[PDB]
Amino acid sequence: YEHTAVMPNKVGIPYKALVERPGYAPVHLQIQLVNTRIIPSTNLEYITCKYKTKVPSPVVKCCGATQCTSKPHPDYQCQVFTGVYPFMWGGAYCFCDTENTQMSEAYVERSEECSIDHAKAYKVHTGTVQAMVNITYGSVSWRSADVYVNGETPAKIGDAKLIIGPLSSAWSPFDNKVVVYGHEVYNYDFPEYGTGKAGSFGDLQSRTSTSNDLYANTNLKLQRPQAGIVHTPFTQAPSGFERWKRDKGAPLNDVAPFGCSIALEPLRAENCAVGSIPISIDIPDAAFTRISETPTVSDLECKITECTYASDFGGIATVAYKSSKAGNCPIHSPSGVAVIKENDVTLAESGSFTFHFSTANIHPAFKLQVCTSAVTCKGDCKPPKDHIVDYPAQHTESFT
Amino acid sequence: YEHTAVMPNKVGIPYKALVERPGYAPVHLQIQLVNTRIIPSTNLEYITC
Repeated sequence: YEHTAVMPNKVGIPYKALVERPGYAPVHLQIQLVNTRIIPSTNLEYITCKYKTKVPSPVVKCCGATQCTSKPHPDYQCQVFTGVYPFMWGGAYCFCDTENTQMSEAYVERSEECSIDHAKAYKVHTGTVQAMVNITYGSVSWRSADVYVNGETPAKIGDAKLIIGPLSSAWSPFDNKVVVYGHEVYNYDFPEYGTGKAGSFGDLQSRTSTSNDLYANTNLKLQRPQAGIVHTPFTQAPSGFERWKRDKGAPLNDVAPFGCSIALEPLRAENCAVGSIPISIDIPDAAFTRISETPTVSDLECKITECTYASDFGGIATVAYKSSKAGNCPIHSPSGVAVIKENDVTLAESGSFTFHFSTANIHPAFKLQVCTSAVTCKGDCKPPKDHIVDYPAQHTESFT
Repeated sequence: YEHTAVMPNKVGIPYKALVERPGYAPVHLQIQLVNTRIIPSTNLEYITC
């Protein structure tokens, strides 16, 4: 009875399949893939952020030169300068007039915002998708368990053992190269660590926040201070993190395909509705009811009464139930034409009980399996009027 | 279900149409045009006496 089932990847709607175990009473499913969070394999390549030209205070030798050296600070720009007369609080102070030397030095450093407000590149591989699958199973009526997709993983949470996927729809909405910012995720071809052109994205490129080493192509060019005054002309491109916040591109949670949402959290891409998942469950046999205890319902009749050719469960149909015992009777349309809101219907001794459903074909000729009794609920449906609210329960469009 | 209906202009009698909304139970109308007062556009030109 290990109920294999191909199953559409779509998040917010149950998939009430039916266990046709030969010998005992069938049992309905209710498989709602409440989430499709993905979490691909990734690598933190480098944080970037806007620089801060945290200038070390220049040297001023008063009569003669002060040769600079290339200190190992990131992008340590330093250039000796002569021909000053530095006004500092008493007019000038160095008594020479051309031998007055000024050595300006400036290096690039991570902002304090780099720790917290920072873009973040990644080389993104495929990884392994997940889900908090609820099944309000059978008469168990509950399990809300986190699972995987790889087609040999069980998750014995509740009582049922369930194996999912691998899904066929391998579209990772993440590209190979991704930039990430706070919550807005950008599938951007970041240039690389160690290379980013100044002004362009990644002018600062630190491996992480702690990493004292980095790559700072900022085109930081010191110029001589003017007219014998102490200061430090640092001529520099404002960061490619400054832009990339107001001349950027749009976020993947606003431009992705096939229906995904995003988080700066394990780097999941939630709820990506695409393709199918070959899902298979091993039910606990204890949860089964033996066949000789559920009422046999045959010699019945089914008919629509007001079929709504729609998404919400507007389709209805009375069923002239013709039972033997009285009790519950799980139901399902093995044809995917009709999706039913009721998993189970209570029965007195051969009464009648309408259920709700939804279809996509004008003439819904769908079988209905009322606990081992098939029936065609043939009829005709009506279009609605009022179509602006969230996503459907029908999801069965085909040739009609 | 915005129930369009051509409807005879006649005052003192209801017009009990029926709402055939696909999906829910229909509902009857009872439209009685109790009055057809007109009030055209006019102009006081002159009193006489």
